[PDB]
Amino acid sequence: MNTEVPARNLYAYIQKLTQIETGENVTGMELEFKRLASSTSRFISANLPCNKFKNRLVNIMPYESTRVCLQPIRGVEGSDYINASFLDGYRQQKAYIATQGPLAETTEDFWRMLWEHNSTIVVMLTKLREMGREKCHQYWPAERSARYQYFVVDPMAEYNMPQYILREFKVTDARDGQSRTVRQFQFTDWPEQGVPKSGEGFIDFIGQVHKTKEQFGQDGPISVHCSAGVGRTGVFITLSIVLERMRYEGVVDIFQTVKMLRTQRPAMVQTEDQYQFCYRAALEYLGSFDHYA
Amino acid sequence: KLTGPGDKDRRNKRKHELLEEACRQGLPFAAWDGPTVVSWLELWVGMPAWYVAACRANVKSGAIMANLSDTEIQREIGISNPLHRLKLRLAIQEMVSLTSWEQILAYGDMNHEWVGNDWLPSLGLPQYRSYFMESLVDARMLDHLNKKELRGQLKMVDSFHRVSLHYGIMCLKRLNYDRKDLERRREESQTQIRDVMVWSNERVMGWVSGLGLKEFATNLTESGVHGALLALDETFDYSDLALLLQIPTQNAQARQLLEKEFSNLISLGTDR
Repeated sequence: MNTEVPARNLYAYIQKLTQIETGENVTGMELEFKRLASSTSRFISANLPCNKFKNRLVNIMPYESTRVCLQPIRGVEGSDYINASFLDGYRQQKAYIATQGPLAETTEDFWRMLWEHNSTIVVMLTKLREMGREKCHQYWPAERSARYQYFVVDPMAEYNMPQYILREFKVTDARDGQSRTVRQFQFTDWPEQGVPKSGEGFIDFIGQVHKTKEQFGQDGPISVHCSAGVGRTGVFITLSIVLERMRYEGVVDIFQTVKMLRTQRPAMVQTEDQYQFCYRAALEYLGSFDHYA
Repeated sequence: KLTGPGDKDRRNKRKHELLEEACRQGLPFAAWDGPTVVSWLELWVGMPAWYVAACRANVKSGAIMANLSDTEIQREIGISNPLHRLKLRLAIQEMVSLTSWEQILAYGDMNHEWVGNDWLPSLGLPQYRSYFMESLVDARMLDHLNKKELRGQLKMVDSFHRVSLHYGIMCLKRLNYDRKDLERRREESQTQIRDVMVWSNERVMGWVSGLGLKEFATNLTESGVHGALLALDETFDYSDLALLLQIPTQNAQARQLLEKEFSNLISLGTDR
């Protein structure tokens, strides 16, 4: 079934998905989202008893073929493991790392991950705590310098923007004194239930993050995390790819994009609501161009 | 590809016309209002959105902007990075001078993206691209970079790589920072031994290949070897080059050939 739609047909296509017709109980949207299910590598490192506490959810683990590996540490089994996956982007290979919100116990691993893989832009898609539950451990220092194993992380500055906060850090490898600047963009406008009422804030945020990568010439992957690193993180990466492809090629294929992401990390874009929001936001972005409104 | 106007282009065009009106109308920088300096900081200086937002909240005039101390720039604009502060200082000073358009409102012809994507790779120094761009180093800043910033923030520990930058900058100066002239002169020296001072690292590799030393040319990738170095550094000789080309001492014919061709290159294409 063709799910690739030219821009000018996107309004009509979405309307047809919202509708239910020809003798089925469910909407076209729900049918399409369920069709993603039928669509793979293995979970090896993630299932080692030495690594079980490193996973936020037992049923969300990286595929072996795309997992982000750490350099092993002498005598510590499992030290090469973090729950994180590479995903390709529109223009570059390994454009993203999708990962869970760090645990207290994987916080040192998280910083080593950013270091070993030259990730200097991090995207946080949750608050620390939501609905009475920890979503993410606070892995960054508040006011003074902090040491996470080999790395000294020094808070440089904090900027409050309308729908996000940017935190800048200097991270130093205490072993040899090398240092990099790391930037964290935390989106602060995702509701604790459901999806944003409008996609405009999230679209602008996507734009700002990628503008930053371009302007500062940062070639490494953007590390993106939410709770488990598949739901909101799936939305961020889906829309990052789909919005740029729509702008340069004038077509949208959200179904095949999510399918593609799920070949690189399981369960990307986890709920129908999130899936529907991808369409909704793409249509909103399309409307910022007069000849397609 | 999506065609036509839109929300973003309207917003940008309106920001630009604040800038173009102050400039063309001969309004000195000190007399610029808030929205104008904010537009200027975004479009002409090229600062990230968070500095721009800080400026909008805390800096209501060009006069204010012009008289900020270093510690006040850090506080009112939020600029921690010493090289980002350098960028602003030089930008302000340039703007004050020009407002007291011929000044190119096609800003960014030699901004930090040109330095990063175009110029540093042409010097055989593409491995420094990310550090220069993260410090927003534009052409205007290059001659002002002090030894501490080069060593630390810009990660240029290698003394040869720093010498390579130096002669790259000397070339820019001699060309009066005329990007078009640099490009023209590289195009008109592609196929002859002429104007070696302007040659890219790629062109130098092309020259080595043309000698019959093609299997060694690739070794000059990230070496910092470029024409302005060959033309302006009197200490750089054929044996220095042979080493960077990684020609084995056993390949004596290749080394003799390089010696003779290098002599020819300097004699015919430089003033050494």
